[PDB]
Amino acid sequence: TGSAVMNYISKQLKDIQEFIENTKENIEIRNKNISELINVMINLEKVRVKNDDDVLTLDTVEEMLNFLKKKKDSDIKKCKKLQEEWKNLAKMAQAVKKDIQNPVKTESDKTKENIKKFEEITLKEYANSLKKESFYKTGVSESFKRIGEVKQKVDEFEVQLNQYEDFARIGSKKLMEQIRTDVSSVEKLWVRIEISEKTMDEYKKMKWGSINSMDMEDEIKKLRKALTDLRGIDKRSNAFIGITEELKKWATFLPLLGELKDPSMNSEDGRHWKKLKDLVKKEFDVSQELMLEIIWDLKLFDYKDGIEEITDQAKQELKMEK
Amino acid sequence: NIIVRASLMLHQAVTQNFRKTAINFHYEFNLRHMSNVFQGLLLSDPNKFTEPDKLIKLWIHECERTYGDRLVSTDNLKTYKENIFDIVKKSFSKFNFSRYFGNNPENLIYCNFIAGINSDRFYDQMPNNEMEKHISEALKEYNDNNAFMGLVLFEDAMKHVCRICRIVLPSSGHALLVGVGGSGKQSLSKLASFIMGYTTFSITISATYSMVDLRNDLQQLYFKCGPKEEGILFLFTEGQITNERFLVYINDLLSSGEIAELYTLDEKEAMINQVRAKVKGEGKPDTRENCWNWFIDQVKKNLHMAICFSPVGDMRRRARQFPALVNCTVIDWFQPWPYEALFNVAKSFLEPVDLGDDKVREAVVKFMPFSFTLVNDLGLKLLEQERR
Amino acid sequence: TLATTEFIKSYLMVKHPSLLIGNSGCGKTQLAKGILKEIVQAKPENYAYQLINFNYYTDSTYLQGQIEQTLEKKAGRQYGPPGKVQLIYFIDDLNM
Ligand SMILES: Nc1ncnc2c1ncn2[C@@H]1O[C@H](COP(=O)(O)OP(=O)(O)O)[C@@H](O)[C@H]1O
Ligand SMILES: Nc1ncnc2c1ncn2[C@@H]1O[C@H](COP(=O)(O)OP(=O)(O)O)[C@@H](O)[C@H]1O
Ligand SMILES: [Mg+2]
Ligand SMILES: [Mg+2]
Repeated sequence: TGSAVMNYISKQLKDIQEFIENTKENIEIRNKNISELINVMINLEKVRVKNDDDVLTLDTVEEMLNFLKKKKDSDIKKCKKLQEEWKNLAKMAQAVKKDIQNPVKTESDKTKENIKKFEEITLKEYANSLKKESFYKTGVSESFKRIGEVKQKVDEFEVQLNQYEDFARIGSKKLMEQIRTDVSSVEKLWVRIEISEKTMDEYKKMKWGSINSMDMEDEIKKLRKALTDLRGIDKRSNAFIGITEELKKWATFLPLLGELKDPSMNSEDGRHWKKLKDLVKKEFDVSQELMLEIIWDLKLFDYKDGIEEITDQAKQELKMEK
Repeated sequence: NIIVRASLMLHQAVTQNFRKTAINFHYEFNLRHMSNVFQGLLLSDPNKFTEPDKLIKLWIHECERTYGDRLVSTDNLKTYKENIFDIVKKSFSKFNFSRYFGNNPENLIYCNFIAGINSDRFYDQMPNNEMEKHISEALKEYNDNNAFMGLVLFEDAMKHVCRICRIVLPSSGHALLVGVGGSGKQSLSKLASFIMGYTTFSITISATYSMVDLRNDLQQLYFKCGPKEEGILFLFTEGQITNERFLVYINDLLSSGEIAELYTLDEKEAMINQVRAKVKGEGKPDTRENCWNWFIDQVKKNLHMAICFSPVGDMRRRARQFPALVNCTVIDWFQPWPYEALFNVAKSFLEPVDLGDDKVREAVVKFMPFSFTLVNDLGLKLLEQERR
Repeated sequence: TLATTEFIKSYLMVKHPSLLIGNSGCGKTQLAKGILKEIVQAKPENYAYQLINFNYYTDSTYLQGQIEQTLEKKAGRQYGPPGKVQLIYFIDDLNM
């Protein structure tokens, strides 16, 4: 497996001679080319990468030669001739590399225009994010699709900028990181609001007392703290501030609802419960078991202090009655 | 064998250096204190200790947590630390332990948790860096499922958490926490419980609370840690004791897993029937009162006690009246809050307040501890003079 | 231990009580508890054991409870131990 290694080396020398002939035809085509000058510069860079690999292959050929001579005197004369053919190809490549260097300078200037377009692509994605978080309505699941489509359009802009940077061979990279961190934070806010909306919907279908006030408060209180834990877009916007006020309304609603579910009113019988409904001055229903949805649309926040007085009276009345 | 020579030499030093008195009753170092040091080396799982030098560092930690750190003063702790270092020097050579016994040393701690609450629990050295991170993280999981704890975390408090989490790791092991007023121990124990995975239990104090109501709760508490086999921490304060005879039932639970006049004849037999299913699962084919002697061993494994006594009043008397409360349990005295603790506390509470400027802000957080420490000094200067 | 253990055993086979003094160290309870298991392991029919710790609030009436808890009428001779076999009692913290 040393004489077999010398035979495989001789076959690799024949392959490099044909690869050199192909590299020469590729050099003439780039010479004929110089849009079109930028594509020629890209093919010139790949040929310059192939040329350094060929310069290393020519040295390896000359070593595989000297190995044969000491092992096959004739095989040493063959790969020494291969190194001689590699030097003649390296001379014609340096002439093409000079003309390529003139076009590469013109390409490097156009690279700065590609970097400026990337900066304009990054600023637009920053503004569109401000318009996505607002879009107010129940298209929160749908806005995730509009966000993801934006993330794909940014990711396409990143791959285009990563391709432009390879052609030229910091700030464009930092902007990409900042958008990705904004997208991740936006998505976390959409997931949390959707969970909180689901919990509000689940509570909304409870019995008159199945909620039990304190049990509702604990989940919201945990949810409200765990909302502030997330630090995406530094809150503000519109859609975010609105739901924190909706949660806060929901949070302030339960202690009042707890008084309406307290045993002093649960007793019913007397007209003391009907007097509570007369402050609201609205259409009301009395159900031992029914949806808390109606309670939230009954406007218990309105006539708050009036209700709070009737709750305290009703309690004092029960305690003596008992 | 060197550890066993080392642990003996340590016992001979401390028993000479610290003599028992009517005050500092606990200073008496019985055998069973020595026994708790070697209980900590068993908690050490194999494969997690490749290095020989390291197994000594674990024993050193364990000595301090066991029958160290039960000293009224910081001056006694300084003499105790010196006594070990010189015994550690003579016994162990070719192994350096400088910078773990020097003035201003590096804190060393060994808990079941290192990689965090979430990951697997192997008993090994925790780095001081991850300590601040992991106790903080562990609070957030408590601030989810439990009522908001509202504690400020300072180096000494994190030490106290880990220290309790050791004391409640072994089966028979029970905790006794001695703190002046607002020391920490009552809520620190509720945190410790949750890190270990044990759900905290505390008796509800009432005006109409009888012996039969306590005895009823103790049965339900046994039932949670017995057949159901869930780990249940038991938190007990001076406020929770209305009658002296309640503290009787407690002292029996610390002494052994068996309590007198807890279970009736029927309930005992009814419990043995439930356990009979388990011992067949364990693969010990016994259908006799050996099954009951397995139950109390399983109960005393999954029922730990965290008792919360004030130093000044109603301790020396109760310690004399019940030996179990101080003997059976591993006590950890709480010293006053250090300057480094007070500064961290003051800054958290004053963080929302404006305090005018940014230099002022820095001086006002500096003042709080400086004002507390010199009032505490004047309090001892006053005490010396007028007996105030 | 081996010396002291051998005596307490030989004493309980002659129905002569013993008493274990210690400065809360050297495992008085566990040595005694260990001995009582070794005797019960040998002859589980003849000798049974029951460990009664003494609290600060243990009276005569309370003690009668623990004695009445493990007894019989035993067809005359008044109170007799169950199984017609010699029940060992144990007492811890007799000082208090
Ligand atoms: N508002 C509060 N002020 C002080 N400590 C509080 C407060 N809320 C909860 N705690 C908790 O109470 C624990 C111990 O307080 P306390 O029971 O008064 O002391 P001790 O346990 O020493 O008797 C502290 O660890 C702290 O976390
Ligand atoms: N060889 C041994 N046999 C039994 N217990 C032992 C032995 N060596 C050490 N011990 C320990 O001695 C400890 C001391 O208990 P003991 O002195 O009986 O307590 P008390 O005097 O308070 O009743 C026990 O907890 C036990 O683990
Ligand atoms: Mg307190
Ligand atoms: Mg004992």
